[PDB]
Amino acid sequence: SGKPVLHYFNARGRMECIRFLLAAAGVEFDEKFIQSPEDLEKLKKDGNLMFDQVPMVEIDGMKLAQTRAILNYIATKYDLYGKDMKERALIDMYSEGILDLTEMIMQLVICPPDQKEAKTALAKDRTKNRYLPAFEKVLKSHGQDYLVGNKLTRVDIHLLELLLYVEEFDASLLTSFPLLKAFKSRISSLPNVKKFLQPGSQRKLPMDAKQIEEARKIF
Amino acid sequence: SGKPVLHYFNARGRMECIRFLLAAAGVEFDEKFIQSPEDLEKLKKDGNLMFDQVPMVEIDGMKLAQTRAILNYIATKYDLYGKDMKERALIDMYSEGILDLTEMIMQLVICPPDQKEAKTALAKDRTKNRYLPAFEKVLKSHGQDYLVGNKLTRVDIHLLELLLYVEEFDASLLTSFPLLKAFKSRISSLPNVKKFLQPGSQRKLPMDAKQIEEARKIF
Ligand SMILES: N[C@@H](CCC(=O)N[C@@H](CS(=O)(=O)O)C(=O)NCC(=O)O)C(=O)O
Ligand SMILES: N[C@@H](CCC(=O)N[C@@H](CS(=O)(=O)O)C(=O)NCC(=O)O)C(=O)O
Repeated sequence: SGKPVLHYFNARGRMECIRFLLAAAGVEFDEKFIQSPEDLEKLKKDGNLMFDQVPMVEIDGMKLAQTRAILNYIATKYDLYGKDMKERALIDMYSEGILDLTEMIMQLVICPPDQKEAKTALAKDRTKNRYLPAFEKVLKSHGQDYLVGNKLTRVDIHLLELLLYVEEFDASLLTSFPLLKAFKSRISSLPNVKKFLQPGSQRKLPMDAKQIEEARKIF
Repeated sequence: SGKPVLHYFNARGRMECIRFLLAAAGVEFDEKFIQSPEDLEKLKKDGNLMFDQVPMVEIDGMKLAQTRAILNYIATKYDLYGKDMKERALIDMYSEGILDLTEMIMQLVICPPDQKEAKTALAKDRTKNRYLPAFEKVLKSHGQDYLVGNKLTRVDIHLLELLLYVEEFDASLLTSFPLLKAFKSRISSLPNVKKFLQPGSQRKLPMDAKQIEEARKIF
């Protein structure tokens, strides 16, 4: 089989979603954490990062970089990419909006302190008046347990991850989304997911303060 | 067949790549240009933008939003997405780095004037010391006319588009990349592409000044 090698900083960043996807597929993986600028330079020196950047996953003989390229690949091979040409349109259109808000939130602990409060208000607004209603809409439309195809797919995992971050951001934002709430429980309960959520796994912690400082050396 | 409907501002923005892809596939499309905040509000009011945003293409009965979702869909249906599960890894990993630099350049005519010169220097550096060598590497590795699978795919089109923007940015940056140069000629010469490049097509003009101002009302 071969255990994929993920290269990244000891942080969620962009690799987090990849970690989540792999674990959900029940595929064990090895990681090499970039801990020093040296590590990174050495990494680049090897000529294995197509654009001198990470994420980069060694898998099936490829040195696949680019978050979406990696995820996309993993999704197909582990049948987490739906049944056909239209389901993926849905999955695709559902994952990107999920990526959007994710970044939106990320920014919060990265922006000029002078403007945090305002960005946060926007993020909350967006979260509850744009994103959540959208996904909730999707669930309410078919009443089935999975977002697409009534079969587990990558967005289900992606949605879970986002919901977990929204819960870390402002938990009250999720209290008016029943099906989403229920969804979170369901997906979280999946054996693979549960294991990953259990402490002692490759899931990385949220950043800020402690992590903000460590970023101020390499990330 | 049905002619897809693309909703967007009268600008390249994020839809440009979609326009390029469609034309390359020889698929005619209709567009409804967002010309007034009203237009946009009305557009949103209809409840057809999953996240209240555009790009959004009506196609095959879907109101598909999300740039990458749309492109991805178009690529598969018009067989511009390679032969298999590994070629797309390549295509994927090649399109995103192409999207990266694109945005990088975009920023130039959007950043605080105080810092343009510096960002531009970085963009030029990146262009010629990171991106171009990468794609050039890909071409030099197999000597065939297409980047992947020796068959025309979406990245070929995406690469062309980027090269055209790099040519608009700083043409001298392309003079040390033979195969890229040749590639540009080849792809540009493709009947579908040529037509699109010919004036009087749906290809949008670059922004700034004239366009900067018009953005200051809606975009
Ligand atoms: N589009 C890339 C972005 C990757 C990226 O920006 N990588 C950064 C690090 S981080 O922002 O993700 O932390 C990097 O490797 N930068 C190092 C370099 O470019 O030399 C992706 O999604 O994979
Ligand atoms: N991730 C989306 C981004 C789309 C986006 O940001 N759309 C903006 C307009 S633009 O930045 O592309 O010009 C929008 O519709 N904003 C209106 C709104 O959000 O209400 C995509 O790639 O499709």
